[PDB]
Amino acid sequence: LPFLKCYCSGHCPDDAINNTCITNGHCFAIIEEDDQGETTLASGCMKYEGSDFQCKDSPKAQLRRTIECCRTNLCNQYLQPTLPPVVI
Amino acid sequence: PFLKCYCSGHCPDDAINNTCITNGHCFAIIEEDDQGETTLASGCMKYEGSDFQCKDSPKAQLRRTIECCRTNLCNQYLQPTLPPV
Amino acid sequence: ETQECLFFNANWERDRTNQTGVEPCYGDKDKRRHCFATWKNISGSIEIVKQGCWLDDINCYDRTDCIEKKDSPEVYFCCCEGNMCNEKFSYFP
Amino acid sequence: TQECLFFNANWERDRTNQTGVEPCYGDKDKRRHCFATWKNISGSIEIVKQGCWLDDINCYDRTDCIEKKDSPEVYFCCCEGNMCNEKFSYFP
Amino acid sequence: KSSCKRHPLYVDFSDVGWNDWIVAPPGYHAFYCHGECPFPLADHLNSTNHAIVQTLVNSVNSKIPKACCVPTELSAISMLYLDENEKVVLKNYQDMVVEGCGCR
Amino acid sequence: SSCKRHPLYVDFSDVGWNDWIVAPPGYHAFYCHGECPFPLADHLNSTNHAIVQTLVNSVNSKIPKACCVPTELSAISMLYLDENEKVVLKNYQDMVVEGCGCR
Ligand SMILES: CC(=O)N[C@@H]1[C@@H](O)[C@H](O)[C@@H](CO)O[C@@H]1O
Ligand SMILES: CC(=O)N[C@@H]1[C@@H](O)[C@H](O)[C@@H](CO)O[C@@H]1O
Ligand SMILES: CC(=O)N[C@@H]1[C@@H](O)[C@H](O)[C@@H](CO)O[C@@H]1O
Ligand SMILES: CC(=O)N[C@@H]1[C@@H](O)[C@H](O)[C@@H](CO)O[C@H]1O
Repeated sequence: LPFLKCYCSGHCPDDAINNTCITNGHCFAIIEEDDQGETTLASGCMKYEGSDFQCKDSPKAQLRRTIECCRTNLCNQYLQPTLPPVVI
Repeated sequence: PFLKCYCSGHCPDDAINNTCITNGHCFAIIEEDDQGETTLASGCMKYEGSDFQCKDSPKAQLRRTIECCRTNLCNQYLQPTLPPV
Repeated sequence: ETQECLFFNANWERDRTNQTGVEPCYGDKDKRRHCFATWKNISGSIEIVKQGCWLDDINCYDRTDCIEKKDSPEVYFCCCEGNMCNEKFSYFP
Repeated sequence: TQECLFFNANWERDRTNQTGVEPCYGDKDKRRHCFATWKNISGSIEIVKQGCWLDDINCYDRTDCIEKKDSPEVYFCCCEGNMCNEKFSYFP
Repeated sequence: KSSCKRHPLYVDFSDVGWNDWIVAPPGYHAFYCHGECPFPLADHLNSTNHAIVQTLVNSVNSKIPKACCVPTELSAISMLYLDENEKVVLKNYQDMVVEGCGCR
Repeated sequence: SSCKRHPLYVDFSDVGWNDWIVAPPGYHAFYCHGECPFPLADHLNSTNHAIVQTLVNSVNSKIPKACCVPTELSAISMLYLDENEKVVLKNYQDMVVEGCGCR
């Protein structure tokens, strides 16, 4: 749907202004733990097409990560995702 | 200074990535010079005196339209329209 | 700026096209437009091979005249910017 | 540079102290310096003033107080770091 | 971050050995696309649903490879060259220059 | 060009003050110069008066534009020789342009 503006960090297109991007889909924030246990945060824009899958994510992904999506102007900033429990 | 704005043409000489910070308003301005050559510019406006600047004078000799807003980056895709020719 | 070019096709009979005239140049999106000339030169005798429009090309940026600057080529070429700029062409090695 | 050696040859006229320690204050993160100023009469050193000196590009990243200008009527050096003006030298 | 993007490539016709064949241009900026396609696939990567699923499957099972960084928008150039009979041919070649890169 | 800070190193030899100032040999003073346009942006730290004057100039240019001047300055240490050839230490306030604005 919208003309949606999102913050981007780590996923910025090369023509981003003010670390923002525009989309017809969603803003996202993601916390992820790499294969060394270092945790990083990233954010950006996601196309509407395929967003059901990406916002859901797989609970069986090998690395710990949580993605959260929203559809309000720069709503990206208020997203504070938390890593899921370690699989024992 | 709690407000972040896009700036073009009105950047502080120390602007980081066309961004400025202020306690007042973001603005965009379209202005037509003498020959009809119109330009667009934007930036940050201090709260003090903003009543006057956001208002502008309709008796200005050059035609222009300034628009102000008070949310982060509300500035980036503001393109006001010149006063009725 | 470049909206039309001089057109020439020496192979017109085989190609079943036109031989000489004007060619309008169409661009992309906000890509530049250019004209070119290409010719042979047998000891001062100029034989035009092709003239027409040329797509956005960094080698043709801000060249208002059509000049071949390479040393004694076997097929001479120039491209330029500007309406009908391929109408006249020169050689300066 | 939190402190410097202080000297004022003019103390008796100025109604100040002659000699001691001077704490150096500076602005919003600007550098602080010490300085020495003296006269050399054929080899007999006569100190005129020592003290704190405000952020000055000519004193940046100097640990020693050396007068490098050729035989001046009044010698001067400035430096960076605590009490750096305690000892001063001359290399034209 | 070493993510899928456009990279510089100037195609110099001398370096390919096409100097005698191509009269113009002397070479051209082709560019190329390279880099990892991470999760999630961001808007400017213009991914298909399939690339999105494959990216998700790869994160569960590393034996399934990641999606690939390729050109998703390209532009044309003019070329002048000599044919078999030593005759000058003019062509506008489509899809010669990478304008945009994405995950497919 | 809009109101801003420009370079200016004051060399005491150049102005003929080498005989009088023992230190520093000179200093970056800077200066302010350039147009004060409508509107006056945040970093120009304008008064209400300069804003009103800018708008009046817009309506009739017989009224001059506001002017580009230092709005923040800093101090320097100087050592100099007085009328009796005695050395004097002074911190001079307001010597160096730190910021420019419209007034
Ligand atoms: C392709 C071709 O034969 N060219 C013709 C040209 O001769 C003429 O000027 C016009 C209509 O006849 O436009 C066509 O494109
Ligand atoms: C290519 C062209 O347009 N003409 C050139 C001309 O400049 C030159 O005087 C002559 C001798 O080099 O050769 C060609 O005839
Ligand atoms: C200024 C100072 O510290 N001492 C110097 C000393 O190095 C030099 O050899 C001599 C020359 O006359 O006397 C000077 O005063
Ligand atoms: C004139 C003057 O400032 N004298 C001061 C004095 O006030 C201070 O109590 C003492 C300790 O430092 O000696 C001097 O430094």
